[PDB]
Amino acid sequence: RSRKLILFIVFLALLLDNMLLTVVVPIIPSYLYSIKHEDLLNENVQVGLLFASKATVQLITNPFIGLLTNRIGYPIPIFAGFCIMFVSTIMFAFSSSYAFLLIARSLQGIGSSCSSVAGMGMLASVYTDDEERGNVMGIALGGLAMGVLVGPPFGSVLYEFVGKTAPFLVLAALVLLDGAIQLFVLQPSRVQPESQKGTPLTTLLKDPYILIAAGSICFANMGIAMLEPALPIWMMETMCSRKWQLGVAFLPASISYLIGTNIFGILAHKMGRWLCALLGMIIVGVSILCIPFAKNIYGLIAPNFGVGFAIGMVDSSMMPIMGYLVDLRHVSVYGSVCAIADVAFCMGYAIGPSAGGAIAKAIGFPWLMTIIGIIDILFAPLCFFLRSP
Ligand SMILES: COC(=O)[C@H]1[C@H]2C[C@@H]3c4[nH]c5cc(OC)ccc5c4CCN3C[C@H]2C[C@@H](OC(=O)c2cc(OC)c(OC)c(OC)c2)[C@@H]1OC
Repeated sequence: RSRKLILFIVFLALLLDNMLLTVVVPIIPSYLYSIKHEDLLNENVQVGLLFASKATVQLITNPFIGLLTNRIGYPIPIFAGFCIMFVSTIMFAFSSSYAFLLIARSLQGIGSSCSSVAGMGMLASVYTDDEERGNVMGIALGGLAMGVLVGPPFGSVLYEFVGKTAPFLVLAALVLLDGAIQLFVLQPSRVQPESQKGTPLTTLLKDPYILIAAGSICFANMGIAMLEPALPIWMMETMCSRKWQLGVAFLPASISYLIGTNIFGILAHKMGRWLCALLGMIIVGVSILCIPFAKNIYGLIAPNFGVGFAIGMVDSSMMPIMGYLVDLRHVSVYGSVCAIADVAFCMGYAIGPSAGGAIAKAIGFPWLMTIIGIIDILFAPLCFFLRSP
């Protein structure tokens, strides 16, 4: 009856959430191109809306699930989001209709948000010690980040080796194992009238100082959000990739993310968070500019590594400064940093792929990548105001 067990269930829950969020990336455009082979960019823009559907649904849903966890209890909605995730797995596996894909992703968003809120809530509640709670949240988020490293090569290899249905089924089997673990971990379900601070996050979002860092993360991951759906079609077109290099194309970004965060989480505190974020944004800009420069799959290993490393740079700079500013000049509560980070990520993935597809409909991929480079460069100086809050 170890608490580390519940840590394991929540860890694998959000890890599986990201893994399923990510393995869907290099396969759906293949579906759409294959179906349409037997309105050329309408499929691309509807892919962009498909990717943005989860972000929009989660953004709308998060207050509702927060209130629901406040009112009815902690154990019920995690299992509800579990069942939702299982339905999403089955719809990705067996269903092949585009509208079915939109419904599956939109449904998936609710369960993903519900897990990402309520599991963190239990992880904080059971872990009474504040420092212990903080470091366990850190390791849970580290697994959350490592899930998107696991995802893409797994999905691409199982897409090419077996077919269109095998890897979603493997993810579904992982879902069932997770649910068995969750059910066996906790036999009873309690109402859990946990007490929480009444100060909301709308005041935190209203502050420009937090908003600058939130926007920094927003565009920093809007780069990768816009990078997600365009690359597969960009490799089917004028690139003649052999239908499997998608996973090995996205892998360097993830591995660079993990190595950069792991090697700068101890250094950004020493050297300075504001200039660290400044350099991170500059590196995002230059790598994003250089992604069009590559003309072969071998070439893309460098700029993807750069953008992943720089996104890790920005995250390592900006994750602790949220809590620092919140403790300095706002309500001293835990979990609001996670809430503001989540709303920033949802914002970015809401307008990332949608605007990416909208631009790609009439403007080519090179100008898209360059222009988001200009937004990155232009946003870089605004981080200087964060040096002395
Ligand atoms: C898409 O999936 C995501 O959206 C997550 C990742 C996004 C993003 C990403 N996508 C990729 C897709 C690729 O091929 C398609 C290749 C590389 C990447 C990378 C590298 C960079 N990155 C990692 C991922 C980062 C995740 O978020 C957090 O790890 C996080 C961390 C925190 O502290 C560290 C938080 O605060 C305590 C927090 O609040 C909830 C969230 C993020 O949200 C869940």
